[PDB]
Amino acid sequence: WTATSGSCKGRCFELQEVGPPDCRCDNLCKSYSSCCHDFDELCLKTARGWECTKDRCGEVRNEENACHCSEDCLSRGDCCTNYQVVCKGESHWVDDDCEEIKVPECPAGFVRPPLIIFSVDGFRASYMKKGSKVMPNIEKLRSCGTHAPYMRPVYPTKTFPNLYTLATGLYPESHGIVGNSMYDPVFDASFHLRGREKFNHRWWGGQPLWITATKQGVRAGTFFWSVSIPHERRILTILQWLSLPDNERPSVYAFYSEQPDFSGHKYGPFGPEMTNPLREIDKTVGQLMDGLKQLRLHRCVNVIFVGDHGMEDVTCDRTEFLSNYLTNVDDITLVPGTLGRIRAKSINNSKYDPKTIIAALTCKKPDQHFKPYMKQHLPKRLHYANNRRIEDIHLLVDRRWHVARKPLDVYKKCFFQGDHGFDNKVNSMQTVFVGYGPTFKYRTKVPPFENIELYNVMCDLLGLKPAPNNGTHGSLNHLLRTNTFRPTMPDEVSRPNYPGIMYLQSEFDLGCTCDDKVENKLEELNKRLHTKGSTKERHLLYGRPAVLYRTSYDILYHTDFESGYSEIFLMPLWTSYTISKQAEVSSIPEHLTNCVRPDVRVSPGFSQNCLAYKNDKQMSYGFLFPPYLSSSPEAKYDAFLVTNMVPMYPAFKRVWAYFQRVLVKKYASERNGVNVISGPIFDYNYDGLRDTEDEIKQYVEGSSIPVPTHYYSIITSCLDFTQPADKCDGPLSVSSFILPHRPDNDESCNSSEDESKWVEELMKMHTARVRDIEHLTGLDFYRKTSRSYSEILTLKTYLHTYESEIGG
Ligand SMILES: *[C@@H]1O[C@H](CO)[C@@H](O[C@@H]2O[C@H](CO)[C@@H](O[C@@H]3O[C@H](CO[C@H]4O[C@H](CO)[C@@H](O)[C@H](O[C@H]5O[C@H](CO)[C@@H](O)[C@H](O)[C@@H]5O[C@H]5O[C@H](CO)[C@@H](O)[C@H](O)[C@@H]5O)[C@@H]4O)[C@@H](O)[C@H](O[C@H]4O[C@H](CO)[C@@H](O)[C@H](O)[C@@H]4O[C@H]4O[C@H](CO)[C@@H](O)[C@H](O)[C@@H]4O)[C@@H]3O)[C@H](O)[C@H]2NC(C)=O)[C@H](O)[C@H]1NC(C)=O
Ligand SMILES: O=C(OCc1ccc(OC(F)(F)F)cc1)N1C[C@@H]2CN(C(=O)c3ccc4[nH]nnc4c3)C[C@H]2C1
Ligand SMILES: [Ca+2]
Ligand SMILES: [Ca+2]
Ligand SMILES: [Cl-]
Ligand SMILES: [Cl-]
Ligand SMILES: [Cl-]
Ligand SMILES: [Cl-]
Ligand code: NA
Ligand SMILES: [Zn+2]
Repeated sequence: WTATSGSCKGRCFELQEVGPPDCRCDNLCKSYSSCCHDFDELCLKTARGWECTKDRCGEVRNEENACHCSEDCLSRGDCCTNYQVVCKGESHWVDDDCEEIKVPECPAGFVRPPLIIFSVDGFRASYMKKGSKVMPNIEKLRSCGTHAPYMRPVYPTKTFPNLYTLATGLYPESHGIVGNSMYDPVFDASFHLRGREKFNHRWWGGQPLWITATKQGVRAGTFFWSVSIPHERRILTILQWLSLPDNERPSVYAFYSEQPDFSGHKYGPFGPEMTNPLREIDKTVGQLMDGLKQLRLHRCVNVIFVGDHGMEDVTCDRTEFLSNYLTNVDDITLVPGTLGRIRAKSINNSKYDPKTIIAALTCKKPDQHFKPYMKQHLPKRLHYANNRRIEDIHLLVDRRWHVARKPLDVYKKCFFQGDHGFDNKVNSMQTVFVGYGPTFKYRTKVPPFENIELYNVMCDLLGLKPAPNNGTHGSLNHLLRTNTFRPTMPDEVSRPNYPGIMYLQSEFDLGCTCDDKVENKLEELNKRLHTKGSTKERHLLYGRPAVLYRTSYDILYHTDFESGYSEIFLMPLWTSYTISKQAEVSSIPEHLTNCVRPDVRVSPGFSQNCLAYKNDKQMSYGFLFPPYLSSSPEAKYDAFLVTNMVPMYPAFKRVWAYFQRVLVKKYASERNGVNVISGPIFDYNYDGLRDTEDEIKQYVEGSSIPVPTHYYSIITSCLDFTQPADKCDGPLSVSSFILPHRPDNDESCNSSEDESKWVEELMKMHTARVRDIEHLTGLDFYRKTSRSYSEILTLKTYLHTYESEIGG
């Protein structure tokens, strides 16, 4: 209950929220039904519209006007945005040439360039090119400022998860907003779009920019705008705030447009009805820049024009129903649409079983338009698992489709022609980023980047220290003229041992055999050199990875590869090797098929054993450096050392063998040599972070050999591929993956076919950033290159997406 008897008289859009129940006059009062009786009358004036006309010039101030064209309006800070154009013969901002903004040109008493975030809902990246004829103001921001061809949103590509990721720098799994609709089983509470539950603070985790700014003494305008406040009034309110006295005036502001998303849902992303909403957005940008120009702020403010996600063509006919798959359809709750999330309808149902729900949903129809996953098996690049609000069973829905529980849900709850929410690597879900202002670069294009990185830069723009977040601070320094953040590489925590030969063959009792007893300081001085690091510069191109946690490990050198071998996990953390364009693929000789060899540098006590693998009927083993790529028959024996072996399910060995035997050489051919770093990942609590030894849930039977949940590889070459990967003088090019180590290939519906028809598609789906691997392994890569550290941070956040080029 609000006592709405006070007045908004001189308090319209006041910046401090007054507490219940004195009545409110802010942009949130509508939402709370708490506005004073006279809010509409005083604060939402509309009389005469939004533009000055010639006859209004010099007019006597009438306070009933929505905005003013009288003489004192500039200093009251409430002229119509077109005032100086119509009444003082100025030009519109968009008609002015652009002129580099080398330094902030701010009125006296500004302590820093203000930041205005202009966010547009559903603005698909390709609208920048496709609607460019109708968006002159936006086009000028983009061509004169700093722009990316697109900005990658987070998954799911829904509105609240992405705006709040923009505000926090966090994955939805960490900030808590994991969908537009949620159930938190600890609170036993549901979050919905329609309602009041959603303002409750416990939903909203992390620290959004307005809080970061406030705690560090920088004032913020309101980030939230009520749907019914027109855009023109939002712009006028921001401009009026920008006229407040120094001590009251915020330094950071946000504007939010419901368009073009709102029309895109009804008409599809390129519906003919979409031109008008894009024109209208542009006219709004124009009104903002004209207003800044009248305030002498158009070369002072940094403006970010940013979207939350794109829009895809989706219609009612393209809906999959779970009632076509499950016999038990009424025992589940589905969160439906462009993603699916499934849990039991009642926790009292002891007959509920996820494994049979998943099996019933797996590769059941030839053309099935969704794929089920337990959340821990989703591609690690989605970072969508570590939150009790995310249901264990997830459905990744194909672009252009929906999932629903039953047909009745769709026709008794087409309505719509656009939607979003799909996998955040999908081209239609990509959105926009333009930065313009003194602090951004002039006429500069930057490569695509992810929206989790912006928070850090918004902090940089405002002189704020960012709260702990998922951006990689420094990876976007190339967008900025000044205020760059110059990080130092993290310090290596554990230093390696460099073991020499210390054990005899007969000290090992590993149950391993190898056909290797047929074997001149010619090729004997030579093999000692190799074991001491002599080819190390060929195979370790960017320095050894640093270990950022406390552990005990050994560096092992070989002719064809180098590894960091963990005495704690009994297998390498990393194995590094270079394959030139000219390298040749060989087969394992018949006599060597089952050969495993003890490594006389590493104690039996810190070695795996073949017995454990014999006894474990589920688990087999693979090798990290592949025997097929050995440089010579003699070198091949090194690839069978017990210290290069790793546990692998037979089903996964099909995937790994095709990668090692076919794809590595294929990449070396295409990229002019590659350097590969591969290793194991252990993430049994699915938090995207390396597991300690006591988190490991599965061991090779009867042994202490931990089973990885994933295997990674990072494949680096020269960005200028006329130079070979081992002699590259400039920027690097990388692609990486984090493959899940699963005992079946159920994820791949074509898996009974030859690996040539399905393994590469699987790998593409599990593409990753090098930074993702760093979190998961506690390693830091690329420590010794000839590149700037910021450029290396950018390379580590790179995601190879495999989508075709954005456009047509
Ligand atoms: C992306 O970036 C983010 C941000 O940097 C990374 O997330 C951080 O990861 C850290 C490691 O997981 C984690 O640190 C922990 O902090 C605990 C205190 O946490 C509270 O305080 C902070 C600070 O204000 C706050 O941010 C937290 O907010 C979380 O929880 C609230 C309420 O649920 C949410 O509103 C909010 O959205 C956020 O949720 C997310 O994080 C939590 C984990 O905290 C998840 O459970 C959620 O699903 C969601 O993902 C908190 O309010 C601190 O208590 C922890 O210390 C324990 O563990 C260590 C183990 O060594 C030990 O030393 C301690 O003694 C303690 O152990 C005891 O508790 C154990 C577990 O209960 C118990 O088993 C033991 O026996 C012990 O008794 C820990 O240090 C940090 O909170 C999050 N921060 C955020 C914002 O998410 C994220 O990792 C990055 N992602 C990637 C891939 O890089
Ligand atoms: O006023 C707002 O914006 C604050 C802001 C700005 C920049 C921000 O970014 C940053 F912090 F970085 F500046 C953060 C918050 N908002 C955002 C909210 C969206 N919404 C929906 O009902 C909704 C909308 C579109 C959908 N499509 N499909 N389902 C949908 C559901 C209410 C709106 C009010
Ligand atoms: Ca076995
Ligand atoms: Ca983990
Ligand atoms: Cl959702
Ligand atoms: Cl299989
Ligand atoms: Cl550990
Ligand atoms: Cl596109
Ligand atoms: Na399969
Ligand atoms: Zn939408």
